[PDB]
Amino acid sequence: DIVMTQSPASLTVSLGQRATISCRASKSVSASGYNYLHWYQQRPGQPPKLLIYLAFNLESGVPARFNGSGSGTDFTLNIHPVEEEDAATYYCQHSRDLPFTFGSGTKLEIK
Amino acid sequence: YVDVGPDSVKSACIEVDIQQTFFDKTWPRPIDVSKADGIIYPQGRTYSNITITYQGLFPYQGDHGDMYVYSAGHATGTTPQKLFVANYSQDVKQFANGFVVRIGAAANSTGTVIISPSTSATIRKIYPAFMLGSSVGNFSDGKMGRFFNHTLVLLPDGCGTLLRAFYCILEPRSGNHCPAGNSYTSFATYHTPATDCSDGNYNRNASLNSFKEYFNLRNCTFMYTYNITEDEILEWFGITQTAQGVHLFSSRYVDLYGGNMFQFATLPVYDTIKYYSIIPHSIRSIQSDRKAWAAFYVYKLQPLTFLLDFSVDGYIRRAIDCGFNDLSQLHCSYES
Amino acid sequence: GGGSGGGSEVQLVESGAEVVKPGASVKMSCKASGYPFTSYNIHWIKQTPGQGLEWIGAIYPGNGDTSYTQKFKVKATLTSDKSSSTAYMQLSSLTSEDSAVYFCARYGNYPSYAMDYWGQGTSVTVSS
Ligand SMILES: *[C@@H]1O[C@H](CO)[C@@H](O[C@@H]2O[C@H](CO)[C@@H](O[C@@H]3O[C@H](CO[C@H]4O[C@H](CO)[C@@H](O)[C@H](O[C@H]5O[C@H](CO)[C@@H](O)[C@H](O)[C@@H]5O)[C@@H]4O)[C@@H](O)[C@H](O[C@H]4O[C@H](CO)[C@@H](O)[C@H](O[C@H]5O[C@H](CO)[C@@H](O)[C@H](O)[C@@H]5O)[C@@H]4O)[C@@H]3O)[C@H](O)[C@H]2NC(C)=O)[C@H](O)[C@H]1NC(C)=O
Ligand SMILES: *[C@@H]1O[C@H](CO)[C@@H](O[C@@H]2O[C@H](CO)[C@@H](O[C@@H]3O[C@H](CO)[C@@H](O)[C@H](O[C@H]4O[C@H](CO)[C@@H](O)[C@H](O)[C@@H]4O)[C@@H]3O)[C@H](O)[C@H]2NC(C)=O)[C@H](O)[C@H]1NC(C)=O
Ligand SMILES: *[C@@H]1O[C@H](CO)[C@@H](O[C@@H]2O[C@H](CO)[C@@H](O[C@@H]3O[C@H](CO)[C@@H](O)[C@H](O)[C@@H]3O)[C@H](O)[C@H]2NC(C)=O)[C@H](O)[C@H]1NC(C)=O
Ligand SMILES: *[C@@H]1O[C@H](CO)[C@@H](O[C@@H]2O[C@H](CO)[C@@H](O)[C@H](O)[C@H]2NC(C)=O)[C@H](O)[C@H]1NC(C)=O
Ligand SMILES: *[C@@H]1O[C@H](CO)[C@@H](O[C@@H]2O[C@H](CO)[C@@H](O)[C@H](O)[C@H]2NC(C)=O)[C@H](O)[C@H]1NC(C)=O
Ligand SMILES: *[C@@H]1O[C@H](CO)[C@@H](O)[C@H](O)[C@H]1NC(C)=O
Ligand SMILES: *[C@@H]1O[C@H](CO)[C@@H](O)[C@H](O)[C@H]1NC(C)=O
Ligand SMILES: *[C@@H]1O[C@H](CO)[C@@H](O)[C@H](O)[C@H]1NC(C)=O
Repeated sequence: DIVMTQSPASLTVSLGQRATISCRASKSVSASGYNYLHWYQQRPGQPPKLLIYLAFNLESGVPARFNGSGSGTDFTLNIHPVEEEDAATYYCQHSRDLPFTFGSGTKLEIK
Repeated sequence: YVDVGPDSVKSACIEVDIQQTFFDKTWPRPIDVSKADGIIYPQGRTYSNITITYQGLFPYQGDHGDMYVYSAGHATGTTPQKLFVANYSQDVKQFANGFVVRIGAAANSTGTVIISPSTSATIRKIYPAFMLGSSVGNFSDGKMGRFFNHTLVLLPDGCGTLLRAFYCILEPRSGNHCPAGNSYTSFATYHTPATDCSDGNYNRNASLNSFKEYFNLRNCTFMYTYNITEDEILEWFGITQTAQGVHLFSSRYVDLYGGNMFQFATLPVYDTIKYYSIIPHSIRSIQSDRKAWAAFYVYKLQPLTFLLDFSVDGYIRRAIDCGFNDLSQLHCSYES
Repeated sequence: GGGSGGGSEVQLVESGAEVVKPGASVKMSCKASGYPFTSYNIHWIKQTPGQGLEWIGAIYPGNGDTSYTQKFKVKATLTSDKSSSTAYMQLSSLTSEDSAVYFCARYGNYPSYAMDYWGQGTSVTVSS
């Protein structure tokens, strides 16, 4: 029963700087050569969008300034350099085994 | 890699009851080469109304083989309960040169429903399921029978109307009774005839879905199906491997009524298959509607010299295992 | 924040919003389109302001199988209809603690194994 922890809760960043969000799982989410960790971006009043799947793969239409990385229990999403359109809330979820769980979420604001 | 459909949403696996004693039965059906039992028709040539000496891969004369049998599962009234299987998953055998399989042998006769030894019923044909690979080891709690890296699975589905062959990594799941969870005894496949085999709508995915409850399928390189015509005729299945891939043989598509095996597929499997096990199946019947399912027999192939007797239409209907006894060797030497 | 334009092939369209009394039940739908309905599991997610996303459970439309997280084994009941390509979640014994936006999403199978597509959410409010 894996539990996700996200850090920080919120963070404000200047245009062109870097944002780093961390996710830690209570138990490894690694099997078969994959890391079953995904990142969703959610803007207000809209549902979540998939950004990154299986730890580091960008979904189509997602610019390369998003970099996902990590393995086992510790993962980070980096946004560099941040644009005004990146103000959202970011959530991590694992799919290693049922039941699936998400993180608390990290709210990113821009100046 | 290939898309093989949805993962299971089930949080646990159906509980599986292993009782080898209910499956320890001596129903002998040994190889009889004078009826061309288990003969793979020689590849690359054709023959007719003639007798040749040939060196190929054959089961030997009088081999009893290994017998396997699938059973209905536990039921109470009209409620299917635990599955009922033999101790096959832990019994990992050596692939060597391959094997041939006598399928549906005892059909139409009457026999036991296994799970209730006193109850008897008309025996129906059932197709065997296999797991083949290059690396075996333990499950987390010590039990043998776990296949590592890519594994070849041969899994009949659609209430015996289809054969699915796929080659993927098998990721064990973690729920209660699953191979990576608590109270693991054995993995199994199953289907439920009340919901899965109503006429006109055979569920072509019912056995796969049950497999998908014990293992997640990952990094799958192919998944083929092979339609099978529904009847109750004795048939033979064979499997071998060369540098060109794994070869599947059946009597069913060319010589349905004689049993000569012909190649019907070459699977792109290039790692050497060193091990195999039989995947236990259990049928989720209700108590009143249990059936008897014909045991199948698996015989190993070895390099042997045989006399092959080709009929006029080109089929092999009699043979001689030269190394069987002194009399058979006399027949062999008398053709040289 | 209404970032639309045109439409995509795959869509999950959840039913409208709800206001109900404590003790009631509510049954919301998720209508899928653009893909083979029975080869993709539908997952349900609860989103309330001070907990983020909470996974409820999921259903396999091919044989009606379901899974729930412990906190919801009883509150929620998941069902599907093949003919209409619809998934349903029914919530019973409603308290104020259930006021939330609820989402259905599709699990993409290979590759990704992620929630590739989400419905737009159903707002459920439980007024005392
Ligand atoms: C019951 O079990 C069977 C297993 O036998 C499961 O079968 C799965 O089912 C999936 C159905 O959803 C299917 O996934 C789709 O496959 C197509 C590709 O076409 C395939 O056609 C054959 C099946 O009839 C395959 O066998 C073909 O295989 C290839 O590889 C095999 C190796 O085995 C060879 O046999 C063969 O020679 C060939 O080399 C062939 O692959 C995909 O197009 C489809 O992809 C979709 O994914 C996303 C949709 O959610 C989407 O992002 C994709 O991009 C599309 O975007 C638009 C939609 O948004 C499209 O309109 C665009 O055109 C763009 O392509 C795309 O939509 C998807 O992966 C599996 O292929 C199939 N597998 C097999 C082996 O049959 C059933 O699911 C099970 N049923 C239940 C119920 O459980
Ligand atoms: C299915 O078939 C398999 C393989 O044929 C069969 O495997 C057997 O499992 C038993 C245990 O379930 C093994 O028993 C061991 O025997 C040795 C010899 O004495 C012992 O050293 C082992 O006992 C240790 O562990 C115990 C606690 O777990 C201690 O209490 C004990 O004192 C020992 O420290 C253990 O008893 C047996 O070796 C294998 N056999 C083979 C050939 O591998 C399996 O049991 C079958 N399953 C079913 C359900 O029929
Ligand atoms: C179980 O019983 C069934 C039913 O009687 C047996 O199937 C029958 O098998 C025979 C020969 O194996 C088939 O005869 C064939 O007829 C064809 C077509 O008309 C003919 O061209 C052939 O020369 C051949 O003799 C018959 O079709 C078949 N019956 C059915 C309904 O398919 C089956 O063999 C029995 N199985 C066992 C293990 O005893
Ligand atoms: C299963 O398939 C994927 C290939 O798509 C493998 O993932 C790759 O792993 C290597 C190193 O392990 C990385 O360098 C690649 O970037 C990965 N590619 C991805 C994730 O798309 C994975 O290793 C395979 N697993 C096994 C056991 O073979
Ligand atoms: C394999 O078997 C089934 C026949 O039972 C075939 O699938 C059916 O195809 C017909 C039309 O050809 C449809 O009316 C049925 O609804 C299909 N059944 C399904 C989809 O479950 C299938 O065509 C056969 N395939 C081959 C290659 O022989
Ligand atoms: C088969 O062979 C035998 C002897 O080898 C011969 O008498 C017979 O005519 C042959 N039949 C055919 C159809 O060639
Ligand atoms: C093999 O058995 C031992 C005995 O407990 C176990 O520690 C080990 O993990 C097993 N193998 C695997 C791959 O789990
Ligand atoms: C397959 O796994 C086994 C044991 O896990 C190992 O011996 C082997 O190195 C693996 N395959 C390859 C190609 O390395």
